[PDB]
This record gives sequence, C-alpha cells and structure tokens, in this order.
Amino acid sequence: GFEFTLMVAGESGLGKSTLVNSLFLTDIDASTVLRLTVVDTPGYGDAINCSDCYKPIIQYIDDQFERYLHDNRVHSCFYFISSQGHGLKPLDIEFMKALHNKVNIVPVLSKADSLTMPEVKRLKRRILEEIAAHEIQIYQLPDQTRCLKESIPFAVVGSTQMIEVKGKKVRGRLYPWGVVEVENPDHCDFLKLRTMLITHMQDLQEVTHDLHYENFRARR
Amino acid sequence: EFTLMVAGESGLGKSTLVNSLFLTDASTVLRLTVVDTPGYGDAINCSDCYKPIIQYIDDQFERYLHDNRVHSCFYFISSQGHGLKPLDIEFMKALHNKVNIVPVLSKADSLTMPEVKRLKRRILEEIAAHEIQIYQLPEFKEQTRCLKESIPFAVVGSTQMIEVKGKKVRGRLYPWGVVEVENPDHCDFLKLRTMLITHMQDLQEVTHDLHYENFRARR
Amino acid sequence: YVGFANLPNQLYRKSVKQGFEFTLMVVGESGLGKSTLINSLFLSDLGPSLRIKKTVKVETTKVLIKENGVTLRLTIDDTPGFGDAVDNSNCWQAVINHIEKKFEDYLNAESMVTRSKLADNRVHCCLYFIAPTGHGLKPLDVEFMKNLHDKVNIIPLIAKADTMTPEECLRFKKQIMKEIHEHKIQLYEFPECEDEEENRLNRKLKSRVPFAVVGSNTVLEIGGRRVRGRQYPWGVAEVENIDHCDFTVLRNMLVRTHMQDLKDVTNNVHYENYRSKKLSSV
Amino acid sequence: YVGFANLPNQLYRKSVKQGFEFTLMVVGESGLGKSTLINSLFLSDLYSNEYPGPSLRIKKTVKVETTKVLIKENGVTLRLTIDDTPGFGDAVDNSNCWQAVINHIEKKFEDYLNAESMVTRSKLADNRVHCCLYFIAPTGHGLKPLDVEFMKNLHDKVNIIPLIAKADTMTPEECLRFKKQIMKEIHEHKIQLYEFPESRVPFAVVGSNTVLERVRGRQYPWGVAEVENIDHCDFTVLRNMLVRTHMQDLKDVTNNVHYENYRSKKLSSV
Amino acid sequence: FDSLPDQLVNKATNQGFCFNILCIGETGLGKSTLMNTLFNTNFENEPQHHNMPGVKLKANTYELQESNVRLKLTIVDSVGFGDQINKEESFKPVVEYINQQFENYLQEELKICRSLFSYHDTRIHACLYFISPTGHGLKSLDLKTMKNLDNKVNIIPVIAKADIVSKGELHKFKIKIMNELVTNGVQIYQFPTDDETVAEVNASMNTHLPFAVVGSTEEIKLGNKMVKARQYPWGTVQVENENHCDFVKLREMLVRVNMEDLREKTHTKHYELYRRSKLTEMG
Amino acid sequence: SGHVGFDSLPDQLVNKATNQGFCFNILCIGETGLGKSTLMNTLFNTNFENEPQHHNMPGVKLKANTYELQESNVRLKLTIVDSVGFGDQINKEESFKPVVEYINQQFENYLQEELKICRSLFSYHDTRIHACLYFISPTGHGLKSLDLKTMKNLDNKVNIIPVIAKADIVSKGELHKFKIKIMNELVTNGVQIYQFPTDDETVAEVNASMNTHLPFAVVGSTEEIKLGNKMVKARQYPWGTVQVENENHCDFVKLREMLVRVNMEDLREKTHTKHYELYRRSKLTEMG
Ligand SMILES: Nc1nc2c(ncn2[C@@H]2O[C@H](COP(=O)(O)OP(=O)(O)OP(=O)(O)O)[C@@H](O)[C@H]2O)c(=O)[nH]1
Ligand SMILES: Nc1nc2c(ncn2[C@@H]2O[C@H](COP(=O)(O)OP(=O)(O)OP(=O)(O)O)[C@@H](O)[C@H]2O)c(=O)[nH]1
Ligand SMILES: Nc1nc2c(ncn2[C@@H]2O[C@H](COP(=O)(O)OP(=O)(O)O)[C@@H](O)[C@H]2O)c(=O)[nH]1
Ligand SMILES: Nc1nc2c(ncn2[C@@H]2O[C@H](COP(=O)(O)OP(=O)(O)O)[C@@H](O)[C@H]2O)c(=O)[nH]1
Ligand SMILES: Nc1nc2c(ncn2[C@@H]2O[C@H](COP(=O)(O)OP(=O)(O)O)[C@@H](O)[C@H]2O)c(=O)[nH]1
Ligand SMILES: Nc1nc2c(ncn2[C@@H]2O[C@H](COP(=O)(O)OP(=O)(O)O)[C@@H](O)[C@H]2O)c(=O)[nH]1
Repeated sequence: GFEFTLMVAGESGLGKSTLVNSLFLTDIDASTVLRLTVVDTPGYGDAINCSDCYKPIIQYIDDQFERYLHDNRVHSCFYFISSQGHGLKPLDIEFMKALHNKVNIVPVLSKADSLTMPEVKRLKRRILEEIAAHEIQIYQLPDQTRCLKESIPFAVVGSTQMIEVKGKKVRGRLYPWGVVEVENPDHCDFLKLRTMLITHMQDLQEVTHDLHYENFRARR
Repeated sequence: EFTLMVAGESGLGKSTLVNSLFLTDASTVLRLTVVDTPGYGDAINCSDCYKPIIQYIDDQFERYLHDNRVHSCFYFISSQGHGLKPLDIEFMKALHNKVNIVPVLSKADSLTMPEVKRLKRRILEEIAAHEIQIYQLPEFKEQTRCLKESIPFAVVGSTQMIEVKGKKVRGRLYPWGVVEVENPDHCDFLKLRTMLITHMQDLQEVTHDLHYENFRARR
Repeated sequence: YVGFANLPNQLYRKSVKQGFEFTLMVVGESGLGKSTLINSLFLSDLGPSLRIKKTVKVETTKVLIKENGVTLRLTIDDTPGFGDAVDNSNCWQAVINHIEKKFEDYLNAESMVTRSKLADNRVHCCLYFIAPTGHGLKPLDVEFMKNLHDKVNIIPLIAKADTMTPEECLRFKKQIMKEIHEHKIQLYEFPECEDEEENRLNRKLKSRVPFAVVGSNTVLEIGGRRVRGRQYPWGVAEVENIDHCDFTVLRNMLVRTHMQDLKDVTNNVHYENYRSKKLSSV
Repeated sequence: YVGFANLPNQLYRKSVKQGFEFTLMVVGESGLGKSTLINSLFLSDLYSNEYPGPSLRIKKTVKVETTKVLIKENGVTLRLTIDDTPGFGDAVDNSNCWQAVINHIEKKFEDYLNAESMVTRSKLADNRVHCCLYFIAPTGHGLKPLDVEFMKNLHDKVNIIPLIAKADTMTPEECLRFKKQIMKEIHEHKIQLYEFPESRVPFAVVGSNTVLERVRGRQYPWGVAEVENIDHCDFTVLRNMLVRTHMQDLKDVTNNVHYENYRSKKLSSV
Repeated sequence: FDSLPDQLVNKATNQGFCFNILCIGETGLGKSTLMNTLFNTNFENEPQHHNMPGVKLKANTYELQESNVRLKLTIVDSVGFGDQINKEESFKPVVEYINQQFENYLQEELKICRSLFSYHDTRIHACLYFISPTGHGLKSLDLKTMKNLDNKVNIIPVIAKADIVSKGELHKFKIKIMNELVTNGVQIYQFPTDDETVAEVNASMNTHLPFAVVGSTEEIKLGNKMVKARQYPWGTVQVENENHCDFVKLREMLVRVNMEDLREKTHTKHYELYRRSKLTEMG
Repeated sequence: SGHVGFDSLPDQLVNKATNQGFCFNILCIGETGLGKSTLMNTLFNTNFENEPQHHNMPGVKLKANTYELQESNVRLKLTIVDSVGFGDQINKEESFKPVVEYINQQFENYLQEELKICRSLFSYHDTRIHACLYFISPTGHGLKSLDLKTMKNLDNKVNIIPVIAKADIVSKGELHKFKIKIMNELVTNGVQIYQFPTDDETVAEVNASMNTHLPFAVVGSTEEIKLGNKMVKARQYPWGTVQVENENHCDFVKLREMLVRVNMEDLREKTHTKHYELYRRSKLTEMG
C-alpha cells in the first residue's frame, strides 16, 4: 500500500533509535525498510555550536520535495522533547518553528519515566501554554482528543526489552527499583501514539499530500 | 774645862745625844763648853759649808796665843750611806791638822751589827788610805785597849722619859721594843761617856803638847 | 540531620600531620629561676642551671614535644646574660632585635612570589621575672616591660615565691599591682571582649597578676601522697596546692587555657601592628 | 705578790667606765633583708617604724646614711654606729657606684688622721668604719660583675665580710656550690678577703623580728624559719664572731694595716 | 597540657565556619532539589523559565545551626548554562566568577591594613558538575568546560537525574566518561589517593567518579520511617539508598569527611598558582 | 634590749693587752744608801742586785736595767732606772739634770718613732718612765733642799709617790709629826705629787681618800724572819725585829697598793695622757 517515510530529529541520547525500532518492531541517514524510509539525522545537538543544523534538515526535505516534483517525500517528523526541562529549550522551539511548515510534526515527550503524576501534569500544561504562547501549530489529531491533548505532547517511553512481569513479556525498562511498562495505558501513553498512528496513517498521508506539497508547489 | 763640839750633817740627832750624855752656837754648862755646830749640808752646794768651823778653831787658838780649845772634835758620820762622803772626807782631811778628831756614828739604832762592823772597817780603810791622822787614845790599860778597838763609836741618844720594864729611864719607845741608851749592849753611849770622863785631862795635855804644840811649829 | 557538625573533626585530623609550633621567650636576671621554671612548666628536662657562666648572644632552642597525638615544635628563647652586667643601659636591644628579625623573616617569606607553607618563627609569649625584693619593682624591670609589652605578649612572674610570708606576699603583690597601674603597663591584654563568661574568667585572672610562681625539679613526697615541691628544714614548699603557691593558675593560663589564644593575639595584634608600621614605611 | 696579776682587773675597770665604740657598714642590693638582719643582730629597734630601713625609705642618689644607738647592758656602754648605703646597685647603670663607699671610708680615715696628727689631742673619737658587711644576692651562679669589682676595689681599704643575704631562699646544696664558686672567683681575680683569725667566709644570714610562740622566726605557710639553729643558717656564726669574738680584733687590724697603708701613701704624697 | 584542640574548636564555635558550593550544569537537571536534600533545609528556589539568554550566577547565603556549629553556607547556582544556541563561549562566566573570587582574596590579603581574620571566604570551594544522562558520552560543551575548569576549581563530575539510566547503561556511561576524561587529559578532582591509611578510602571514591544522584523533597511514608523519596506511579525511588542512587556518597564526601580538604586544596594548590600568575604578570 | 650580748668587749681588751705584753718603767731617785735597791728587791720579791755604788762617782748618772717578770699569766717588763751618784758630790746644783735629760730622751724616742712614715706603734716598745719613787731621808726635821728641788723639777714629767726610806728609825709621835710636816711642806711649796684616783666608785673614793697618809713610811730588806708562824720580811736589831707586812709598824702595804696592786694602769694612763701629752704639745709647738 502506502510507502510512509519518517523524520526523527532531536538531541543525542533522547532515545530516538530505540523508539523507532520499538514502534515498528524492526531495526542524514535515509534507511529504506508498506515501505518505511526512516530519515534519522545523526549530527544535531551534540555539536559545539548547533546554529546551522536546522538548515540542512530544511535543505534535505526541500531537495526531497523538489525531486518528487521533478512518492519518497518525508510526510511526518517526530520531534523529541527532553524530559529534563521545565519547558521547551531554545533549540527545540527554534527547530519546531522553522520545521513545522515543511514536514508535519508530532510533539513527543522523550523519556516520560522521569516524571511523577503531578509533575507530568504540570509539564504537559507548561508545554500547552508555551505552544499556545509562541503560536506553534502542531499537527491536529482528527476528531476522545481530550485526554490526547491532556497528554500531548505524548509522554512516551521506548525500550527494546521484553522484561518479564506477571509471567508476561512486557516492553519495559528495569533499573533496580521497580520496572516500568510500555503497554500500560495509565500515563505511559505509548499505546495512544501507536494506536492513532495506525488508525490515521491515511489522514496523515493525505494532509501531507494536500497541504505541505501544495504549499511547496506554490513555493516552487 | 772642856770644849765638846759635835760636827757633821744636819738631822742626825746629835743634839739629843748631847742632851742625854750629861743627863742635864755654843753652851758653857766641870766647865763643859758644848758647841752644837749647825748641821751643814742642808744647802744644795757644800763647798763653803766646811769653812765656818776652821776659823772658829783657828780663832780659838789665836786667843790662846794672844782653855777654850776643842779637846774633842766629836764627828758624826751618817748612818745612812755606805761610808765616807766626799764632804766628810774633805772635812776630816782639812781639820785633823789642828783639832783632835774623834769619829762617832750617829743614829746607831738605825743599823745592824754586821753592817756596823762593815762600816767600821770601811771607815778605817778610808782613813788609812787618805793618811788621816785620827786620834789614837794613849783598869786604865783595859779601857785604853777597848777604846782603841772600838774606834769609831756608835752611840744613841734620848731626851724623853720612859717607864720601860719598870724603872723610869732615858730611852726610846718603838713598837718593836725599847732603845736603852744607857745599856752598853745596845750602843756605845757608855763607852763614849766614860772615855771622855777618864781621858779629859789626857786630852787637855795632849792637845797642848801635840796638836797645839805642832801648831806653834806650824805658826 | 545534615553533618555540618563534623567539621571540627576534620580540623582535628588535619592538625595532626602538620604539627603546632610554639615560640616562647623567657626574660629575667641570671639566677632568677628561668631555665628551672621552664623545665618545671613543660614537665620536661630541657639543666642549664649547672651552666654557671655568662653568655653572649640570644639563646634559642629547637625542641619537639609530643603528647596525646599533638606535636609542638618549640623554640625557647632564653636571653643572654643581661641585667648582670654593670652597664645595663639598653640591654633590651638584643631581645627587641630578635623579635623584629623573626617578624621580618616571616613577613618577607610571605611577600615572595613563590610560597610554601610559611614556617612560623615569631615569638608568641614572653615570661618576665621579677626579683623577689619584697618592696617594689627594680627600675630595670619597669623599663624593660615598658620597652617590651608593645611587641609581644608579656606575663609577669614573681620568681622565688617561697621567700615570703603570706602577709608579705599579699603586700608585695598589691604593691606590684599598684605600680603596674601607675606606670600604665598593660600586661597580657584583656580589654573589653563582649562575651560574658570568658570576660569574667579573664577579669578574675587579671586580678591575680603577678603570679607567685616557684620552679624546681624535684618529686618530694608528703605523708599521704607524692607531691611536687621543695624542701626546707621546716616543711615542703609545695607547688601543686593553691594555698601554698600560685603555680597552678600560671600554668593553666599559659598552656592549657590561653595558649592558642596567646598565638591569636600574637598574629592578629602584635604582628599586624608591626606590619602596618613596617609596610606603610615601605 | 707584787700583785701584777690585778692589771687585767684595772683594764676591766677603765674599759667598762670609758665605754666602747663600734662602726658597722651594711652594703648590698636592696631588698636582701638588710634592715631585718641589723635589727636581729642587736635585738633592738634600731630601724623602728618611724625610722625604717633603707629600702623602706631613702633611695634617692646612691649615697650613704648613718644612725647611732646607745646600748647599756650589764654596765657595758656600747656606742653603735650603723651605716647604710641606701640605693646601691638599684640603678640602671652601676658604673663606679663604689665611689660613695670609698669616699665615706676614707673620710673617716682622714678624720682620724687629722685628729691624731694635731698638736693638741683630745680623746680620739673612733668613728672609722670597722666592719663592712657586703650582701650577695642568692642567685646561685657566681659573683655579679658589680660585686666582684666592688670587692676588688675595696679589699685594700676596709675589712669586707661577704654575706649570702637571703638564705632560706637557697638550698644547702646550692648554698655550698655558690660558696665554692665565690671562693674560686675571689681566687683567680686576686681578691684578699679578711682572713678571720681564731673557710667559713662567706657566711649565710637569716633574721626575723616577729616573735612566734616564743622564738624569733618567720611563719611561712609551710612552717617556721628559726634563726638560732646552727645547721640552718650561720647567723649565730656572724653574731658570735662579730659582736662576741672579734669586736676589737677588727679595730686592731683597721688601725694596724688599713690605717698606716693609708698614712704611708698620704705622707709620702705630702 | 596539649588540650589545644578543645580551645581551638571553642574559638571556632564562637566564630562559626564558612563554605561555598557551585552548581554548574544544564537547566532542568535537578540542582536545586539536590541541594535542598543535601542540607535538608528548604531553600526557596522558585520554578524558573529557560528563556535566560546567557549563563548567570545566583548566590544564596544561609546560616545553619547544628549542635553548636554555625555554618555560613553560600550556594551559587549557574542558570541558563548549556541551553542557548551559541554554546561556544558558555565556559567564560564560571571562569570569571572563580577568578573574581580569587582576585578579591588576593586584594584583601595584599592589603596593607588587613582585616584580621574577618576575611569572609567567598572562594568557591566545591564545584558540582551535572552531566546529562544520555548513555552515549560527553557532550562537546561538557568536555570543553570540564577541561577548561579543572585547573581552577575542585571539579566533581556528577550524573544528573540518575533514575533515568539503568544500572548497566549507567556503568557503561561511567566507563566512557572516564575514558573520555583520561583521553583528553583532565585531572578531575581526586580525593587523596595516597592519604596514609585513608588512602584506600579516598581512592575508592576517586575510582567511583562520576557519581549518579537523585533528589527529592516529598516526604513519603514507606514503613514507619517516613523518607525522602520520589513516588512515580510504578515505584518509589529512595534518595538516601545505597542500592538505588549514589547521593549518600556525594553527601558523605562533600559534608562529613572532605570539607576542610576542599578548602585547603583551594588555598594551597589553586590560589597560590593564581598568585604566581598574577605576580608574574604584575611586573 | 630585746635580749643580751656585747659584754665581752672588756674581756677582748684584756686578752689583747695581755697577749701584747705589759711594760712598766720605774725611776728610783734617792741619795746613795737610802735603800732603793733594797726597797725594790722588797717590792718585787726578787733579787735585782746592781752593785752598791762608788761613793766617789765623778758625775751624777743613771743606771737603767730591764727585766722580765711573770705572775699567773701576766708578763711585765720592768725598766728600773736608778740614779747613781745622786747626792754624793760636793756640787749638787746639777744633780737632777741627767735624770730630766733621760726622761726627755725617752719621751723623744717615743715621739720620734711616732712621726716616722713606716711607724710600728703597735709593736714598738715605749721606754718612758711610768712611776718615780722618791726616797726621803728619815731626818726628823722635814725635807732637805735637794729633795724639794728634785721633786719640783720632776713633778710634771713623771708620777711621784713620796716614800720615807729607813722609816724604822722614827717614833710614832715623831712619825706623825714628821708626816704632817712633810705634807705641810708639800702643800705650801705646791708640789703636785701623785694623788689617788677619785672617779671609780669602787675603790677611788674609799681607799683613795682613806690613804691621806702620804708620804708612806716604809722599810725594806731581803731577810725573812720568823714571826708567829710566817717567814715575814723584817729588819733585825739587838732589841727586836721590825716587821714590814704589819700596818702598825710601817706603811709598805699602802705603797704596794699603789704601785703593783690597784693603780698601776692609772699610772700608765696618766703617763700617756697627762705627761707625754704635755711634752708632745710643747715639742710640736717648738718644732712648728
Ligand atoms: N526524574 C527525576 N526528576 C527529578 C529528580 N530530581 C528532581 N527532579 C525533578 O526535576 C525538576 C527539576 O528540578 P530543579 O532542580 O528545580 O531544576 P533546575 O534546573 O535546578 O532549575 P530551578 O527550578 O530554578 O531550580 C524538579 O521539578 C524535580 O521535581 C530526579 O532525581 N529524577
Ligand atoms: N734598817 C734598814 N736598813 C736598810 C733598809 N734598806 C736598806 N738597808 C741597808 O742598806 C744597805 C744598802 O743598800 P741600798 O741602800 O739599798 O743600796 P742603794 O742605796 O739602793 O744603791 P743602789 O744599789 O745603787 O740602788 C743594805 O745592804 C741594807 O742592809 C731599811 O729599810 N732599813
Ligand atoms: N529511561 C529511558 N531510557 C531510554 C529511552 N530510550 C532510550 N533509552 C536508553 O538510551 C540508551 C540509548 O539510547 P538511543 O536509542 O541510542 O538514543 P537516541 O538514538 O538518541 O534515540 C539505551 O541504552 C536505553 O537504555 C526511554 O524512553 N527511557
Ligand atoms: N732613831 C734615832 N732617832 C733619833 C736619834 N737621835 C735623835 N733622834 C730623833 O731625831 C729627832 C730630831 O733629832 P735632832 O736631835 O733634833 O737632830 P739634830 O738637830 O741634828 O741634833 C727627834 O725626834 C729624835 O727622837 C737616834 O740616835 N736614833
Ligand atoms: N627558692 C627557689 N629556688 C629556685 C627556684 N627555681 C630555681 N631555683 C634555684 O635557683 C637557681 C637558679 O638557677 P637558674 O634557673 O638556672 O638561673 P637562670 O637560668 O640564670 O635564670 C637554681 O640552682 C635553682 O635550683 C624557686 O622557685 N625557688
Ligand atoms: N628569705 C628571707 N627573707 C628575708 C630575710 N631577711 C628579711 N627578709 C624579708 O625581706 C623583707 C625586706 O627586707 P628588709 O628591708 O625589709 O630588707 P632590706 O631593705 O635589705 O633591709 C622583709 O619583710 C623580710 O620579711 C632572710 O634572711 N631571708
């Protein structure tokens, strides 16, 4: 059927490779794997002065889009937000602002396992007020959206592990102090992300085709 | 008559022995002419003290030439000294040419018997050495011999009256005893008095014949 | 909790390896019991009392005395023969020059570009001896206190404190106190520190100065217990009871109650007062 | 029995009817117990409350003062002169501080010489300083330079008796050590002390005036310091050999050597 | 007669002690909570905002009483560090703060008329570096600042938010951390490796650098010993537990054993090097 | 006062004076044969034989002899100076000149040794005459002119105690009259003979004033005669024995009580203080 591509960007160590391998159950780098083309950017954030970097990623999608005009375009851009902060880092906000009109983004909270109940609520509220303050127009999910936008940017945990729990092979990170669980739908919310990715793949593709391409076709 | 003069120093008591001798300056008290000669030597210098007696005896013979003559020249030589002073020796040497010298030791009661023997021998030695021609007096034989041996005499005198041992006599009272002037064993008072009494006439004739007569030879 | 209270333990442990340095000077007429009192004060056989002789230059002695894990590098400054000579005018110049030379050495070592841990050589306390006349201070002693008290810590001691009936010790001590007040000789300072307990302690210590102190090296026993003191055909002149003498208070103040305090006064007052006189002259 | 043997009786009578005179000079560092020893030597208040000792009163220059006492005892009349040098060695500089002592001593000697050599002589008032007690501080080391130089400059003018001064402030062992060192320091500097006719020089002295029941002693917080003991102090030695044994041998030697040596030097100079 | 420690500590107690800590790391790493849980006293450090354009330094001073000891604690938090786009000059303000403290001390010590012992020691004694828990290796900024700062202040590498990392990945991160440190030749502040008999005690800790820390102010009720812990919906993480996190190691080292060591190394080792450089450049 | 001491001072004088040795000089003046050698063999109980004079001595001279005597523990050197030839010549106007010359010569010896620069007055031996014994002839009439002249010419130079020699020849009524006459001539001529001391309350009133019996009527000899149960010294006569140690016969006891018993040191002190001082003042005024 469709041949969905994928942009995954973020600072090093934010669990990008782990999450992409866990989500699709399969292991600038444009790797071709329904044909997936996971476009994972290796060098972004760890550099001494990461000022230009948001241009080459902008450069590549423009090259990808113009080549198609001349379906391998990048349709979704999973951007990762570090759990450490009380809000959004300048690099994160700048990348979202300068990348949201080329590829359609999905804000996602990296490593949700850092935050408690009131803390995850507070951080999510802060992200909501900040995106509504900088006027950040993320991809709006088609209309139960209340507990999505309560959770958006989806708190996520990614782990290529089958930790044993209750005699079941659960996707979970260990530690030395109680295991965490991926499928548990209380506030891990990876279930929400996978479910609605699967159930609005077509909508994602259509909005990418009819809005971002059309805007580019007006740009070119 | 008799001229008894006593010659010597002053203060030897000779006046007391004169008053005691007869039991009774000059005094004619027999007509005894006592001449108590003033004791010479009381002055510091005794060069001229000798002279007064020579002219008295020289004038005495002169009236005789023109019996007051001194028959006895009683000479009292001091008991205190060891012998003859230069004064006594000069006087005896200068006088014996004229007047009959007889020596008697005054104050014999101040002297011991060995000493008076010593002083008699020294007096005779000093007479012989200086060629002094002292009178050698010529029962009568016995008294003549004793008087010759007894020259010079030692005689004591006394005037006051004492109740010694009984009878009232002349003597001296001392805390050690009584000096009996009369007693022959005490002193030669009796020897002197008897010699004068017994030889008065011999003295007169010898004075006329020896001392006065050689004076005529000298004259 | 929180452990802010264990910091004194760390200070204690760091103080062990380095070692504390003390530099004590003893000043007085020859024969006044200086070396002997030093020997009896530190309980150590440092005996120059049998060194019957005159001297030439300032005598300084380096020793290491260790007890209870604490090591004292001790520089004892016994003055040369002074006061004994006929011409005693300006006999304190050797001591003053020694003090200034030590201060200059330490300050010059501090001022250099390259610095190790500074090897302190400054004299910290000075013990001056008063002849036990029984009438008053000698003019030499008054002069030398006047010429000395502004340069190092001076503590006056009544040497041969065993020669006085208690009435005469009373009279002599307050005669000395009156002379000290009248010449305005401020002895080891205790001006007006705002703390209460320590201030009353130090004002009760001032009221006793000068100290009737006897030194010796004997161990005589008295019927019942062993004591430390001297013998006379009529008793044992005792060093360790307050009734018989006042050595205990002097040793307490000098060593076991104010010795670190003495060092602080030396560095923070006497060094600093010299430093402003010196450095401003530079 | 020509009877000559009564001549000492006649000497007795004339001596006891004419009285005796003595002169004692006390020289040393102040505070050494000089006034107390003077009072305890004659058992009297020579230095009383109204007329205390030198240090209790006088130190001005470093000159010398004198006091008289008449002691009538068993019919013996003693005229005692106590001469004190109040303030000697108690100055910062003690150079040539012996001038006062020497001047006073030769002053008395010159007075006696003038009295003797005058044509019309009266009875000779003997004011010459007969005895001189020099006090040495009980330091224990040796002669202070001032002390040795004083003795060197005084040995040919007066009879110097060195005294150890404060003696209960000084142990018998250290006492003997200081005596021996004193002998040595006299020897190599050629000092001729008063050869006492009869090793003990210098003597140790301790005295007291407060009678304790009843002996003259000092009540220390540990006991009683009693003077009269022979072993403790030689105060008995000084007392006996000064006021009961050689009161007049000292006069004889002062008139016999220290006087004509002063007369021969003076008359040859004249 | 050598009871001088008693009087020494008596004067010290009459005075009180002083200490200075610097907290350097990216914002959101958990510095304020860890410093509240290190001294167990709630310093009012409000929720900030990342929009700080450059690295700034906020200093808070407090007087802490325990037993008889009064301690003047100066915490200095670096805010805005490691967030901006231009991360090249981010290591200058910390350098300038340390050098300014040393300059103040040098000017006061070289002053003619000194102020006795009244030198309030403002020199930053301890410096805690917070390193992001990424599982790969040092950032370029981290290595740059750590290398540029190890020769001025006593640097202590500490992994922030250790609860994120698992034990295997924590140890892997530790091993590449020390590999990068030795490769780039940085002399991370070592506790005395050859300290007589405490050599083993202060060398094992040197081998255990960098630490991994967790902090919490929420007193939660586990057993009848209500603790300092963070209660995630999947489990409770103890701050003071040796099995979970190495906060107790950091507290032990920084507070109980090695305060005066840090002060002495600041004075003798670093400040004198600063003195030599300044006097050489003085003339 | 406080307690004792200082009573041994007279004892120390006594011991030092005894050790130094005592010296007494006696000038014996009297006409030859009066008993001078005999009286001073009597006085000192020993034989000082000195030859019984040539009565024809060409000039008056002095024979001075020195002896040593000892009693118990006191040792005394006697300088007995006898006037030999005195009163024997015809010319006696110069009789006393040698004696006065001798006295002044001894005074000058003392005073000349005193003024020497290297003097030794402590050890030097004085030769001044301390006491003079004058012998009065027992005349019964008074004192001769020579006695008055000698005593007057010698009263201010040495102490004179008038003594009657051979006193055993005068009766006691005569003795009293002759004594009273002697003291009358002494006071009338104003001879300053040596009088007893007055000051000392012990003896110098009672014995001093009681002995108003001067001059002493004494006798002397060397033979000891048995009286009672004692070998008492005496002068023998055919009518008895004159004892010398009995007061009622002679006054020898009182003479000895002066010379050797009670007032010898007074004699020496007066020689040094009354006579020597007079000569010294006169000489030092004469010489300048
Ligand atoms: N996952 C995890 N979160 C923590 C940990 N410690 C603290 N936090 C949370 O992380 C957030 C960061 O806390 P802070 O220390 O205040 O953040 P900061 O960077 O110091 O900035 P300030 O708020 O100004 O102090 C806090 O809200 C804590 O609740 C931890 O050990 N692990
Ligand atoms: N009756 C009596 N005879 C005496 C007395 N004294 C001396 N004689 C005697 O006189 C003799 C002469 O001796 P002295 O008179 O003593 O001799 P001198 O006159 O002293 O002369 P010198 O020997 O030179 O002193 C003696 O032998 C005695 O016998 C006396 O007192 N009474
Ligand atoms: N706690 C937690 N750890 C994670 C997560 N994702 C990755 N990790 C850890 O990060 C390490 C490597 O992450 P990685 O996938 O290379 O990071 P990325 O490539 O930037 O996405 C792994 O060892 C994981 O244990 C997450 O969501 N939560
Ligand atoms: N012993 C003694 N005394 C005598 C003697 N003759 C006289 N007297 C005494 O001497 C005193 C005076 O003597 P006097 O006859 O006047 O001496 P004249 O004037 O020289 O003769 C008298 O008192 C007599 O007692 C004598 O022979 N012996
Ligand atoms: N009475 C008394 N004697 C002492 C005292 N201290 C020392 N001594 C003795 O006095 C002498 C003083 O000698 P020393 O101390 O060496 O004198 P310095 O070193 O020159 O001052 C020594 O022989 C001591 O035995 C004391 O307190 N009292
Ligand atoms: N230890 C001692 N003290 C003495 C002695 N003699 C006197 N003292 C004390 O010394 C103090 C002063 O002595 P005194 O004036 O008073 O001394 P001075 O000035 O030398 O005459 C007196 O109060 C006595 O108690 C002694 O021999 N030994």
